[PDB]
Amino acid sequence: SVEERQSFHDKVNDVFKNLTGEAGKRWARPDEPILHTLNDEKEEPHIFFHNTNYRTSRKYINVEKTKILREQALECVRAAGTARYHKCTEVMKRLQAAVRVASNVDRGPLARKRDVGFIYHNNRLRELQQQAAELEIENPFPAPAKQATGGY
Amino acid sequence: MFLLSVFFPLLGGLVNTSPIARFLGHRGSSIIAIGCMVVAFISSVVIYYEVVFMGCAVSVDVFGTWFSVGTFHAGWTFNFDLLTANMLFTVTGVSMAVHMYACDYMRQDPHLNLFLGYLSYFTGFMCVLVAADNLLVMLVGWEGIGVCSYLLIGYWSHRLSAVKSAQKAILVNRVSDGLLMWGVLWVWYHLGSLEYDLLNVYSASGFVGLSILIGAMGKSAQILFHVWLADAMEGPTPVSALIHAATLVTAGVYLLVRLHIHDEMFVIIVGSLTAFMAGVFGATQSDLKRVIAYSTCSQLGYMMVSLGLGETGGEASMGHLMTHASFKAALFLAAGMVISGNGGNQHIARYGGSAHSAMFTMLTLMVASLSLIGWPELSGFYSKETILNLAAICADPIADVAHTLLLLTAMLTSAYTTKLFYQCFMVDFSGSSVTPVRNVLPILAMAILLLDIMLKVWVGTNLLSGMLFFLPWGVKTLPFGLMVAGILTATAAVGSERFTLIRFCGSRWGFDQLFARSPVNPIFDLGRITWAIGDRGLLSVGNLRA
Amino acid sequence: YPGGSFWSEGTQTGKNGFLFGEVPINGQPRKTLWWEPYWYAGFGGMGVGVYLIYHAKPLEALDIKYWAAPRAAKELETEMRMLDKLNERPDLKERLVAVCKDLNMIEDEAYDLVLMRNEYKVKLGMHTGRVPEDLKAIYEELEA
Amino acid sequence: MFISVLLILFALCVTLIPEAHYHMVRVWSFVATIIPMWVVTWMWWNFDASGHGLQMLVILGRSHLAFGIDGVALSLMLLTTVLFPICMMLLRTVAGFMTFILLEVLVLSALCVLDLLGFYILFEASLILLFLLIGRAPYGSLEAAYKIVLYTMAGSLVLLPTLFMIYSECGTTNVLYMTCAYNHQTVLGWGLLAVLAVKIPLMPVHLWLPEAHVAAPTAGSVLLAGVLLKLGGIGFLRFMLPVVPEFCVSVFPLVSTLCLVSFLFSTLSTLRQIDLKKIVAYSSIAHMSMVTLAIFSQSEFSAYSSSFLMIAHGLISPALFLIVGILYDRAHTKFILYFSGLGASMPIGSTLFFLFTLGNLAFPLFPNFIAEVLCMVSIFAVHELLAYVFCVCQVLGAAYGFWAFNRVVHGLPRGPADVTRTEFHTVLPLLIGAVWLGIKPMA
Amino acid sequence: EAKQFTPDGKYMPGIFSKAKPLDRSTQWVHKNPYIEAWYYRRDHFENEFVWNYRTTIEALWFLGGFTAAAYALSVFAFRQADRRSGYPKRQILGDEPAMVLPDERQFY
Ligand SMILES: CCCCCCCCCCCCCCCCCC(=O)O[C@@H](COC(=O)CCCCCCCCCCCCCCC)COP(=O)(O)OCC[N+](C)(C)C
Ligand SMILES: CCCCCCCCCCCCCCCCCCCC(=O)O[C@H](COC(=O)CCCCCCCCCCCCCC)COP(=O)(O)OCCN
Repeated sequence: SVEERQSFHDKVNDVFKNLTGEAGKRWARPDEPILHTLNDEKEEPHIFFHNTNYRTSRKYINVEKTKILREQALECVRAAGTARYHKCTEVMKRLQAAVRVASNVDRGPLARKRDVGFIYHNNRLRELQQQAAELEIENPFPAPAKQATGGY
Repeated sequence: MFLLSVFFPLLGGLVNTSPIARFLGHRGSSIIAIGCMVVAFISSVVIYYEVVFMGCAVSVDVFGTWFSVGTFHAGWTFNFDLLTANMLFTVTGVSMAVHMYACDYMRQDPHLNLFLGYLSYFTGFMCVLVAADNLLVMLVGWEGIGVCSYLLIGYWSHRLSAVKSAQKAILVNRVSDGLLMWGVLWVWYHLGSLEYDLLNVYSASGFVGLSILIGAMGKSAQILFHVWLADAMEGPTPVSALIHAATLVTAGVYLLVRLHIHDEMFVIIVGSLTAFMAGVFGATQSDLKRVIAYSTCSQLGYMMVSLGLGETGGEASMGHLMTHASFKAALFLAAGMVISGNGGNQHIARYGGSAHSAMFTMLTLMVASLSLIGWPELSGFYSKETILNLAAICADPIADVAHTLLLLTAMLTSAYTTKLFYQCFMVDFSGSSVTPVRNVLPILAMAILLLDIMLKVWVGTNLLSGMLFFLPWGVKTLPFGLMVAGILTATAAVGSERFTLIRFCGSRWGFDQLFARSPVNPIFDLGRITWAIGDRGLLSVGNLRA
Repeated sequence: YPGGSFWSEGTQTGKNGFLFGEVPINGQPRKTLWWEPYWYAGFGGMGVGVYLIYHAKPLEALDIKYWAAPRAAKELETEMRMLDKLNERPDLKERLVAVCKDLNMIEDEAYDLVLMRNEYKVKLGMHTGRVPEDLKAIYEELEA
Repeated sequence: MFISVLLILFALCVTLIPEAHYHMVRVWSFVATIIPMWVVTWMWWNFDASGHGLQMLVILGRSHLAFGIDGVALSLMLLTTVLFPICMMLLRTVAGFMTFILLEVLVLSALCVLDLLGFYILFEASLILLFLLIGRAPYGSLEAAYKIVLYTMAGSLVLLPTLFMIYSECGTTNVLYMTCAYNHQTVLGWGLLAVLAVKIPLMPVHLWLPEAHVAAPTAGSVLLAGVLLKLGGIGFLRFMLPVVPEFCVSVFPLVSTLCLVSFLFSTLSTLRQIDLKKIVAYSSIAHMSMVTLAIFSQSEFSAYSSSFLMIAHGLISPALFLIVGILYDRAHTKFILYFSGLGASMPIGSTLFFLFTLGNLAFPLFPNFIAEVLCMVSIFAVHELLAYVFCVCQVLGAAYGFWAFNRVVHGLPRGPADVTRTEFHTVLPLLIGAVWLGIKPMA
Repeated sequence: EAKQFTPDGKYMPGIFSKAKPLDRSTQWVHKNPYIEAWYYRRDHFENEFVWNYRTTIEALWFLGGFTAAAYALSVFAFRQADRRSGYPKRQILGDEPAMVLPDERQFY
């Protein structure tokens, strides 16, 4: 109801008014988001700015994860030499998965979903091959690949 | 020693173009340039022996991170592996002799130290190109050699045709640079990194190999992009030697060999068509430098087909690049000496005899010409025969036509190279200027490249030399017969009466004339429409008279 | 060559042109233009200030990527062994793939779901019930 | 705030200096723009990059006019405070000093305002100053001044009722509460598109720029190209994208086709230009079209790449205007047919012209290269063809750039002598900024 | 052979002097009348616009034609991006009520 929404707004305003934090902690780098059942979180501005700060933190952390994994994968591949085809597939897979998470989470309203492994493409090729088998016509598409890159 | 192969020619260019050179003059700047190339060549020799023979690659973080926004991460990092060591040895060794030649060839130029600094910058950006471990530092090298090629082609700026040749090289390469940039975007988007060691592609989205192939066709001057290469003869002879041997034209082939993400049908068709086209183009030219330019285009076609054949074909492609640089630079330096001995004339109808040149210039032209035509047990014999035999056993039916085109091209090459020797020395004299050059510096510059030609026979480029791909004696010894056929035809000096074919080929199939009006004049006219009819017309809002 | 050799003296003394078109008057030192002290003070104090911003600010204060680099490393440490255990447990993997199907993800995106346990949508969806209740349990036995 | 009042009051004291003390007038007006550069550098020192998005806030009660700093505003403010003393070195009268001082106050306060009505009040209070600057009596053009003022007024008058519509809808024009309320986004989105598509030159409302940016003096051209176009971009990034995002998604095909046709048609027009200043003036439209499409992609790190392209353009194109201004000041023409062989007669000026030509064409070791790569990463992530259109048309930019350079720099040597110390030091901060931001921009 | 500086600096204007002083306008170009006329005409080329046959035809096929091509390409790219992101059909301007703005709390 309107009364319950109003009392919740008053509680949120009181909490964010009397808020403090010290000892090496930055406010606007919060540890946890504020969990809510609100229709349109922008109904409560303090919760919206808090979760905005948390989401900014997560995007930058995922970028950093991608860089650490890329350094590790470079070390593996350069040490392995010509044996890199069977030695460093797993670390390449983990780097590609981290890049996928760094791009596809909180992506914006317009960008398409990024597949670093050609994994959506080969999954679609599998499903289209299966559909063309039941359709009992020739497949106009390529057959799906087992792996497309050095990772996936 | 590893960073001395890349930094130090750039340092020589920085010294010879800055106001430090105001205190050295021509005499001091020549010393600075030659020493700054000798040090880089010594460093590249050490790198070559460590990486090629003992197999220990070296990765250097040079200047930290360049730029890193989101997951797009470009770093100032080098990696010195087998291909990089091969390219560095080739580039620095050719550029040292070209610097030693240019310090005497351009002696009477008024701005000599500026020319030497431009040569050093061009060499250094080539070293940056091949030493890079990711795509963006490679693009630094790509556009750096493009800019230095513009500065060196249009060096004699008071001549309008030289200025227009430099602008043409920039624009033709800018089309392929755009396609290469879009391909880099595809590669990074669907693999997640820019470093070469993390770019292992089994099955990609087609636009990747096509757009990277177009970007390589621009720099390596393949079909429908070769038009800038012939006009780049407006620059001085050291510029042409360094463009056609070690820098610029070998960069696209290096990029395709490094990445190995092409689709072989396009690569084989483009390479074989380029080889046949440049073979028939060079057979019908009379400008001494234009024949050598078209032979460069033809050999780049051979290397393109080879890297289409496979991984072994990619190794053979790199091997032919490495052996081609030495005798091509030697051919250009000998041609420059012949031109200077004949009063600046470049037409082969006004040569003849053995008075306008030194004994060493004639020996250099003879030995480099014999390596180019695949004379047995010289340097080009091993690499060219390897590519030809690999093309004779490919299981792709497309490679059947490509092999025939390559054999016809081999006969044409032995025709026009023998014609270049025959017109220059064997016929009676038909010039009027005899001023033969016998200075120490250009003779030593030629002797170094002949030593590298001997070195390629004695020590191979890779392990393919001596491997036997099992072919019958008829298939194996046919290119020798095609070489002999070219030699016999060119020394007989015979011609045909089909003058319309002669003038269709000699005018180089009309590519420049057709390009002068199929994109160029329409671009000008569409600009007229967008300005006059749009900005001044349809969108213009007038005044209210009162 | 002058003197008959490459190794002789040079042949030019004096000004080789005039820098900025400035010619010395009566041998006097060049008079300082009106803007020069203020230009050098202003732009030099901007350049030194930009240098000190890049080289003397605390790293977390200079760029947020230095705040997140140590926090990504520990999360990656506790995620690499989760991914190691997932490669050894087929029952946990098939339960993760079931949760991936519920979240409109494909089977190859199983590694992605482990790597996004701290995301805003996953925490809020565990709170709201859009996320399946089993995913928290799978995270619990993959961390254990 | 107290500092800003002190800086304004120190700047306004130029009028009270008696005109017979020429040296004092020059030194005072130059120092009055040097000081805000130091203050904005200090603001960059004070900024916490791991803290909140909005820092150093101040709000002046119930008068609107609320202020705050984010990254885009801070980079643009640093660029403006660099550009204004160079403008001070190119003027000779107290009227010019006072017009540029008032313009600096208005630009600096507009770049960091957080109120839409405050943005409206602060920005187009510069209209009459631009009219007097462009239509100056002996050497300006009144037609150009009328065009720029009337186009800007038309766009602002479209915005003003929609501004007041959201103000009556929610109760405030503060952007922090406008972004959290429910508003009719189509109407306000059309008003904001109307202002910012005139400020950024987007076709068809772009015809004021070729007249105004050429008829202006060299200082006016430096200001108009390097600063005032970017107020449309910061308008997009600060006000329109946060407050009307549903509109910003729904208008994307229209904004996309406007950006594509602006890029292509303005590049095609630049090739037929015969005036050097008109050549430099057209090239800015294509760069701003790439900026606008990168802002509207909203895809990877779109605010970052688009702000970086705004900074790279704001460094490179004022230097080209400075070189054209030197040629015009000491040869009295801007016509290409009167210039040839400038390499032999101005070697330093031609070297600077070549370096800034390469920078304008987004070659590496210049900040435009990094900028265009990241902008095309942001564009590519929506669709590959929208990136391909900009990629394949790179020959068209290089054609006009190298054709203009080759026509004026090579050939028979005719034209003025090389640059003075003052002209070299007008150019020099832009070159140092370009070398830094193109080699090691970040740490 | 003018003298615009004293031996200790001190610029002199030479207002009443016979010798011509070197100054800012020393290298101003001598104007060619036909070049000035051509640049004036190109500066005022909007007076030469006329709705004849060629103007109308080229303004239709190139200006309107490429504008329509770019609008079609933009809509194509928008729809393909929404399909490759797991979205339904989305509401552009004049497209009936539909989905705009995906929710971050939702898995697509
Ligand atoms: C939208 C982000 C802003 C980026 C805009 C592009 C800037 C252009 C140049 C790129 C330089 C990158 C600098 C990175 C480190 C500097 C500090 C920093 O972190 O940047 C600041 C802002 O950076 C700046 O202001 C950079 C100034 C660049 C302007 C340079 C041009 C002016 C110089 C002209 C030439 C002077 C030469 C004088 C010498 C003679 C904040 O940005 P973010 O890290 O994104 O903010 C974090 C977000 N949050 C708080 C929510 C967590
Ligand atoms: C108009 C165009 C002109 C073109 C010019 C040539 C083409 C240039 C193309 C690339 C330009 C890149 C220049 C980068 C400048 C410095 C960037 C790094 C700044 C910095 O603090 O880094 C440290 C500086 O180290 C060092 O710098 C090394 C320490 C000193 C020892 C060597 C001294 C240099 C000798 C160079 C000779 C001449 C070479 C000419 C290029 C290295 O450490 P890091 O923080 O990155 O840590 C990682 C590894 N430790």
